[PDB]
Amino acid sequence: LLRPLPADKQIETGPFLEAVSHLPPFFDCLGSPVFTPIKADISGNITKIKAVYDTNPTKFRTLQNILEVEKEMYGAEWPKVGATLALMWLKRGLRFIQVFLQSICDGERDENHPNLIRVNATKAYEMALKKYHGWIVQKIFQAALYAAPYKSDFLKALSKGQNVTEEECLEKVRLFLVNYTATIDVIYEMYTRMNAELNYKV
Repeated sequence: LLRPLPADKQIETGPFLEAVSHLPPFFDCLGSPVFTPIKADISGNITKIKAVYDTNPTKFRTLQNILEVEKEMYGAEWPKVGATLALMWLKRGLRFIQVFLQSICDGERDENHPNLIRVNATKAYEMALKKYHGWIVQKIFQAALYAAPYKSDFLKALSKGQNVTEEECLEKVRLFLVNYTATIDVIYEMYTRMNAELNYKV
């Protein structure tokens, strides 16, 4: 579980990185090397932010501090720089996971293929990432789509710490999603507020 959102909405950088660093392992249980480009990217961005944070944990105590400090540091180059840029991309990967898990938890599915998760992944992709990807990168994500595991296999990979029903697994995901969604929401709101959001395509 992520930390509760402080009432002032200031996300502590350390505990944030700690929490999100638990996410990339879940990719390794999707049953294909076709997810390693996606995992490497999310892990890559967590590593970049931690790197900046570790240089001055006090100065970078909160995510907002990162943006404020780097803006001061890099001037006109900001926000296309440093941990700000890493977190701009990270939040999109985190949002993908959020939408994807929420979609599954909400019972959204293709009635023709109730044991696939392609509709959930496509939805998450369209909502979180697609607008920032050119066709080269989109092909990489479509490959991940057709390699996506069966829903039953995925939910076993989330649980199967053993003796947990699929409904109980979904209950635990629903709980995780509460603070996770709020955190991601606040990060997006901050990027917009601070004019840190860039819309270039990769």
